Formats: sequence, C-alpha cells, structure tokens
Amino acid sequence: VRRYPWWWPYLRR
Repeated sequence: VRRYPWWWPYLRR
C-alpha cells in the first residue's frame, strides 16, 4: 500500500 493500486502491492509491494 505504498501508493499504487490496492492490488498492486501483491504485484510487487
């Protein structure tokens, strides 16, 4: 949950 999508974190964060 750095800033990108809510789903993004799983992607990289």
